[PDB]
Amino acid sequence: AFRIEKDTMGEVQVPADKYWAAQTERSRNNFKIGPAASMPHEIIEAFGYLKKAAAFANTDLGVLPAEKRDLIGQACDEILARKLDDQFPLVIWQTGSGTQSNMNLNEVIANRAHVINGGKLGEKSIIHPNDDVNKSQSSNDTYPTAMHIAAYKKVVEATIPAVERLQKTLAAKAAEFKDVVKIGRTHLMDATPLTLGQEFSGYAAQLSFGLTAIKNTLPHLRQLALGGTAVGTGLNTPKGYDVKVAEYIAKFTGLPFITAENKFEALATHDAIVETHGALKQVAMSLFKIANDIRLLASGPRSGIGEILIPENEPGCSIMPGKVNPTQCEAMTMVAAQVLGNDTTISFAGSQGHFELNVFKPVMAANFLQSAQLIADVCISFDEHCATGIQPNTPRIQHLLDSSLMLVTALNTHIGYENAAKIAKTAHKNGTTLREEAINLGLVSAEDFDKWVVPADMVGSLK
Amino acid sequence: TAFRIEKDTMGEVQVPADKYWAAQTERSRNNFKIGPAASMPHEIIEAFGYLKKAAAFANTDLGVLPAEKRDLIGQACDEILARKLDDQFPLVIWQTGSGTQSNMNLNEVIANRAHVINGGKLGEKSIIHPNDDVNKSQSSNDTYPTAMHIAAYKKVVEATIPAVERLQKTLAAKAAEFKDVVKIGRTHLMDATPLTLGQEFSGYAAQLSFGLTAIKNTLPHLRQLALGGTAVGTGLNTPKGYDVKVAEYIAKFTGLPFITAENKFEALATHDAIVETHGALKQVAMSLFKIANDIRLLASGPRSGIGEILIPENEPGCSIMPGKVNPTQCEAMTMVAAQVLGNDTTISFAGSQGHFELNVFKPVMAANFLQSAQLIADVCISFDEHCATGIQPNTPRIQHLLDSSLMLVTALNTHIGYENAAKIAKTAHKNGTTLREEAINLGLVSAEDFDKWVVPADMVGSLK
Amino acid sequence: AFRIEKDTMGEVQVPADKYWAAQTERSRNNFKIGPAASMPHEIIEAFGYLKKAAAFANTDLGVLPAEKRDLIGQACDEILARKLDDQFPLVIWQTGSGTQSNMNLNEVIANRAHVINGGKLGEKSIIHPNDDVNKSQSSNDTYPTAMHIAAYKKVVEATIPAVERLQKTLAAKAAEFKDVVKIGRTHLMDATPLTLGQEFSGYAAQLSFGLTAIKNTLPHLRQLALGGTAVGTGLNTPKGYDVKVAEYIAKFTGLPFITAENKFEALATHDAIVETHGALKQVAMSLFKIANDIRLLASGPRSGIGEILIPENEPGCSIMPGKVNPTQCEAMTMVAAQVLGNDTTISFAGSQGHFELNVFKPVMAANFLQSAQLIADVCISFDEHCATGIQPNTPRIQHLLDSSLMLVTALNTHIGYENAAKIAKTAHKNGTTLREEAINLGLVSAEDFDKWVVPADMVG
Amino acid sequence: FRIEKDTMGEVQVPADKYWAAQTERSRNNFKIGPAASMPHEIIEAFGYLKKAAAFANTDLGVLPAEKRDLIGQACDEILARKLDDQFPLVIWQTGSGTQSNMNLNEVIANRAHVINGGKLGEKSIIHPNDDVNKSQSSNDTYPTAMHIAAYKKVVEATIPAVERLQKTLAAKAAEFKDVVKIGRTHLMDATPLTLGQEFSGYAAQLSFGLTAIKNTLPHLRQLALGGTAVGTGLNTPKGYDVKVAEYIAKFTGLPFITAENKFEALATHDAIVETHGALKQVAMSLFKIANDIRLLASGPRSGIGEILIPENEPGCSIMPGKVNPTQCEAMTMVAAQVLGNDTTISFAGSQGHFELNVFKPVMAANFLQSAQLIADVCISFDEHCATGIQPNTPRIQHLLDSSLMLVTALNTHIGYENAAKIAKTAHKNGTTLREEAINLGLVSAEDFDKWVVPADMVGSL
Ligand SMILES: O=C(O)/C=C/C(=O)O
Ligand SMILES: O=C(O)/C=C/C(=O)O
Ligand SMILES: O=C(O)/C=C/C(=O)O
Ligand SMILES: O=C(O)/C=C/C(=O)O
Repeated sequence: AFRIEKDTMGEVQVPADKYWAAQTERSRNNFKIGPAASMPHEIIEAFGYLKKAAAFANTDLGVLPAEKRDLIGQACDEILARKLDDQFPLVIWQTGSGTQSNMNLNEVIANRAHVINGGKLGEKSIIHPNDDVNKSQSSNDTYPTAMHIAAYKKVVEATIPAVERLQKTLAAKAAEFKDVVKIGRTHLMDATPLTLGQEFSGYAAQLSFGLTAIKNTLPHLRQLALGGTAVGTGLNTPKGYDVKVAEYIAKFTGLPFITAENKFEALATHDAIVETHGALKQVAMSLFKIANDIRLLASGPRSGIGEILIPENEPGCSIMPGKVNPTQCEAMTMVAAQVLGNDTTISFAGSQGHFELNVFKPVMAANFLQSAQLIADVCISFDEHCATGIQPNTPRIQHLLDSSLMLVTALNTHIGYENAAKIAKTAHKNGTTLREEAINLGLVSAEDFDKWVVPADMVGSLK
Repeated sequence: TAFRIEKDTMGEVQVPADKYWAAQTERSRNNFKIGPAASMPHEIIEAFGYLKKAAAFANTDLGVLPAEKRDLIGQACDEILARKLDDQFPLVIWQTGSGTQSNMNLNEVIANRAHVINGGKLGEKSIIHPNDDVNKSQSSNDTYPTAMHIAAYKKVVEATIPAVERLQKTLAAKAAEFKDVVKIGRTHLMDATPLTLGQEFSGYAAQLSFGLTAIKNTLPHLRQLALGGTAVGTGLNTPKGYDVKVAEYIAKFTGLPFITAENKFEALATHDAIVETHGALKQVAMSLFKIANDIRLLASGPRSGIGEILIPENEPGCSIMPGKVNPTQCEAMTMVAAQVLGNDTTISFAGSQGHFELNVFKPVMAANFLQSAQLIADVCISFDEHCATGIQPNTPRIQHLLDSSLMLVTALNTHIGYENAAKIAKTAHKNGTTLREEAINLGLVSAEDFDKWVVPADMVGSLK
Repeated sequence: AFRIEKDTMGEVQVPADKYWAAQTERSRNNFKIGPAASMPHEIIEAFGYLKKAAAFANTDLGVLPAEKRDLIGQACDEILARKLDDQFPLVIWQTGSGTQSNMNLNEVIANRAHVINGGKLGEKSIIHPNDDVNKSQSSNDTYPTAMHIAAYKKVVEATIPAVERLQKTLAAKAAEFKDVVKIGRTHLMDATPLTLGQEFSGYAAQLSFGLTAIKNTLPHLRQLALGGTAVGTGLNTPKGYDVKVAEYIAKFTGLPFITAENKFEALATHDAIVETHGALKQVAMSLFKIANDIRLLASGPRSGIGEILIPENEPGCSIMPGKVNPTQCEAMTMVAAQVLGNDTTISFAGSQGHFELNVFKPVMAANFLQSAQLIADVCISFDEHCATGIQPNTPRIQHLLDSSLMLVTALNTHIGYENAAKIAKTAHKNGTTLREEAINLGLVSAEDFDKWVVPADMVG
Repeated sequence: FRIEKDTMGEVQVPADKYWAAQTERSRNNFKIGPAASMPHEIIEAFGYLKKAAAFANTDLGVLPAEKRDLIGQACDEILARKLDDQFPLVIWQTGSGTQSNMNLNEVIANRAHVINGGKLGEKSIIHPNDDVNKSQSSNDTYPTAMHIAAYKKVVEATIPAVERLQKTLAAKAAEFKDVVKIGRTHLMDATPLTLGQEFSGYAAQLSFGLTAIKNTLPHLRQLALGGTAVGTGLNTPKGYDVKVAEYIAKFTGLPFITAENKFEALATHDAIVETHGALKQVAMSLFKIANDIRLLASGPRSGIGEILIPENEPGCSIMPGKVNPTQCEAMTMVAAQVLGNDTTISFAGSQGHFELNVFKPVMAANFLQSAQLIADVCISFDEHCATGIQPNTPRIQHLLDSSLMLVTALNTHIGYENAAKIAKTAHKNGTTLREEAINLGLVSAEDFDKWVVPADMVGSL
């Protein structure tokens, strides 16, 4: 069942029930690319905030009647309350400006305003999509505004807290394991001792510098395009609109948005998405390493390293009965893989602006949100279902520590490099302990080796 | 909201009473809340349906599974292939790197659904055991990569290759249709020498021809199925010849020419075949990005750009600039190509990351591969129907830009030398005059020789 | 032609005239990968700084005799003054830790120290390559200290000043072209007016945001691993070594280096290299865009955009006589493409640390240093040879501005979107003017059109 | 300095150099990266194609035999490396590589003049544009240099280096076919396979990667030469395109042909994207294999240590006597480079405009570096690690008998849930599989000893 709606290109059959109009319907038919309604919901939600702020600012500045403001603001409250999700059917792989998603907000708000006000769907709306819902605005400033609201909100409300959660667990464990002495590995080969705390303190540190990197990118992402309209000059905006509309969005979201300092930079680039995604990708590579270590540390339990015990959450294996796997770690390394390709896509798209407009906005949008959501979700899962339950395998730690021929490094400042090297290669060649060959080569007394080669004394400076 | 108690080897689990999945699926659903729910691509669940039926038929032919049990497994698999059990697969991509949780989802749903088919009550342990019967002779470690290769191969020969062929042939037809339209070439974006619009479009059609061969070259590796490798590649716990027998049944049920992998260790420890065929997809993506980007430069304007071609005007371009029309079909294609490039970074990185007997990045690789295959398919169809089939020359515009170009003076090279031909062009440039005036004014060429040697239509081929 | 040197593995035939020893020679023969001596000179230089620092630190802490500090320092002063460049033949593609280059420094300092003291090359050195030159150090903490010193020095002495010089030319051009009204383009299609000034003001702002993104990463990049030794613990360092040695690096380099907060993160990762390189790659994607716009605006001169004129530095074409190309633009887009792939390499390698050490140190070092370098060089080349010489093509600009149908956008707040659309659509189909069709459709008086459709008035 | 002149005016050129005005402008105007970074491999390919051009130009009646011989001699001098200091131009030049095309054109013509008994500082008897560049553009020559140089390096260095490693890994799959070890999945103890079988996997990887590379050669052997300015072959004699490709096959000993479509051949580097894709597939495979061999080799006493590898140098300046899998690191580092090289190449591949892709030098440099590094580290790794790999036999047997997942052998006897009871109880009690199978009475001692045999677990029932 259809009704005819009209745009400046003529007549379009629109599903009779649906609040969208001609432009939303053409796009839904002209971009049959991947799954329906793939435009992020976070982008639509952002549009809810800024269309409502546009309306509010336009009335304060004398270009929209209060009557129309309130109908727009109520239809935006419905979008925000998730009452109209079945009214946003457009894909990511549309016009690169996101014009069709902007007109989807505009047509849905106008037709929904009309029915709120007592009219029939398919009657000329009391609210015009272009002249009223879109007054003072372009797809070219509204879509980048939706991008930064969705991006800033997800990064500060989901991603930073989730990464902070895992950072504090990792720092907690580092503290909890400060007196567990273990064997280091460089190049995967037996090395000198460090505490399990020291190992985890490295991991805690990785996310601390990553959190700082992400925070450093927020001043740029807080800047909103809204007011630059078609090309950044703010043609067709009342004076004060850029500052005023950013105060509404700031009031409505609770987040410290400001108007962009250079609206030509804010339309022709998404350098801010590149900037913040770069830092997300810094954290994804640190996360990869941490997850990879932890499965290596848990490997076995009998014929691997097996120096830690991780929580056992599920049957690991359909054929190998009673096998248990570090499945939280695999989740986290696969998210990290995804984030790095997301960064290729964003970097590539960011370089591809032409003149006044970057037209890679949706794909930049979709990839940034997916990275920020997946980092958030996997740090919560990995913290809950792995990191918090990590315990030492004490006897395994103690065996692999004691077997290291490279405890011989404690001897370096006492007998010199070459004499230390003779002891280790003699023990290796002969199949004996350091302590035997140190004594039998006449290079160290039994009491000096017992005093010097003490792993608990090899996890700090001399004294 | 109602519950029953299922058990696995780790303990009891509350499972939604109405659902056909069991304890392990319910564990995964609650333990891997990462991204949207049910993100594991339907093409993989579709592929598992094919391979699980084949497994049961193979196991029955080699006398290790009773026929009655093969029948019940086949009917539940058939209901998965007919899309009647889509609500019974809620597990995400970002699960165990092996896909063990999705393999158990299939096993559990086939077991319980089979139980109910036969007259049993959901909640009861099934006449068909999830591990000992549905999973007989199999591992997550050979089934998941078998599902990846079935889904990958099917999507490439049924969607992707057909779509790219469709667009290639349109660009070939437009090459033939525009063979006599002479236009100006551009190199480094500056005015150059003549070629036909048809020659320009022949570039585009040839790029997709070399694309189609590059992808087809990758199918030999992709048709190969890990099924029978089991846990580590050795085929532990398989009947003699199960590996070949199950590949025959997967080939028989899909209609596609699948074969058992030459080396099950390569088939479990790597997804080199997925890296291989994605690489070809990314080559096609890079070509398509270029063709699309050419078409928007060629149509740009309509007045203050190049504007040498007219494209179909599909929709209002702009909410604030009234009557603007944009190259939206070109923008969708360039945006997909950018996606396919990240996909390739992701797949190549995961592909390097296998350990000993198993690569545990299988879902991320599968998910990225299928998105690439599917988007390339859809955007090529969208672009063929809504842009390429409708492209026509702006003939007045083309002639103006062709007749303007100072580098028609290149045609003088063989007659008067580079150095004299350059004087003509620097003079005609300084003076705002034509090449012919300054070639005659400077006395470097007669009227008769200029007219003889400087024919745009002759400059589209070898010396005549 | 060869003399005998030994390591803990046995005897090696070393070229008799060279200052290196058994380990360098082994490395030279066993890693025949890429062009000879690929380890970047900046890593060697950084090493020159930190080996001197270590020696000076070791003496103030009473574990190295002053006579041996003096010898080691003189050898290091010779490295720093590029006297010893033919004593370093090892490749990037060696051990993942850079152990072999560490020992290259150790052996050449030790041997050079011997000869400075009055001995002869081939005699046992008065200075030990492990016990003295490498006292209190690992390859594990030295080679990251080398990377950070080289990477910091390059970014603050080369990359940032190059990028700052281009930013300022771009900003001068924004003020220079402040009243030059041109047509906007969105989707490559004719749009509404902005000044050439404003357009360049977007460029200047891009590089202002990039400079901020790079500097934000400098606090992490100035942290030095030196003192972590083998695994991060500072095994076999005197107390306060980590902090005394960073101060000497800082004093000798004149750069704000500090001992790392966490030595296990300093050894097990190169997250500082990933952070900073991410910022270099942001700037790189900004420069691509800017360079691609300038070529698009200069395109033609008769069959393109033609809105700017760029310096003409050279014949552009061996067959098309008199043709001239925007060749600086091309160099800058090619660098940008390099830096994106350098970023894939650094990110990927950055993820592949095991336990207490990332053993990708040189591949991360060489990609990093190339990006900092190529971005500094191309920013200087593009500034000198293109950006400072850009001029408007004013006749062409004006032609292209007054042709634009989307000047009609100016009618929106007066006659609405649908009426403005009917004027632009009608003008486009009939090949007539906006003004003509405004009047033919009865929608705007000729007076109102000429008051309302003013390009100079559409620019904010 | 001497004065040389181009169509733009006078240039002071180093008085002794065979290069001229345009080479000298490039040298001064693109001070980007280290000096003379244009790969020598491109210069060599230029020497082959400039000579083949002269040769074809003479047969087709449009260049005098005298001028052919002077260009051929200069070209043979470039080919044999007598003129490497006559090529001072960087990668980071004009994206067409015109300036390097004009470097070849200026050096051939000045060097031809001195052979013919002229002096540097006279116009050459041989015009760099009209004679050495006759029937040519940078637009077709540079992509011809690229393909010749790419194809040559791949078939003469990369493929043989990869096939040599492939051969060793195959020979090790035989050497070790009867050495039973424990497999790991998820880094966790699994079921047996032979160390032969595991190396069979590594051999299979490089076979597939080499096939993938060889599949891309039919594209890469196609030469742009004859397209000239925009792909039309403006100013080429009829047949020039086929005849010059014949001359190039003959000089090189490789089967080059003229490209089927000169527009594809100028406006794209799709053949580089194609072939480098397959280099990249091989590098990710090599990454996995190098990574496996350091994990298997790890220890000696506190890691896996299931293989011994050749000990080629002291591992560590502070950890005395330590020995590292240094060959594995070089290979994994090379692999990291090839991945990022593939990003650069793919980016540049997308960025052609109208009739010409002007990303040519950066595509070329990145391709040739991947092909050279894959070749160098594959020979180094085969010679200094792969050939000398041996099983650590006592260690293999300890780690094999330790795995609780030998219990898998009991699936088809007692079924999934009973097998898991034994492994879980064993894991819980810190006891042995045998102990607990027997202890719970799910298997007799006699049946267990017959049923749980690692050597019987590396094949089908
Ligand atoms: O939709 C807009 O507001 C703008 C579109 C464009 O610049 O084409
Ligand atoms: O689910 C499986 O069959 C295998 C899992 C594993 O190797 O751990
Ligand atoms: O060269 C070093 O000091 C350390 C090397 C290693 O960990 O093996
Ligand atoms: O150098 C050439 O032959 C071509 C250059 C160009 O097309 O501009």
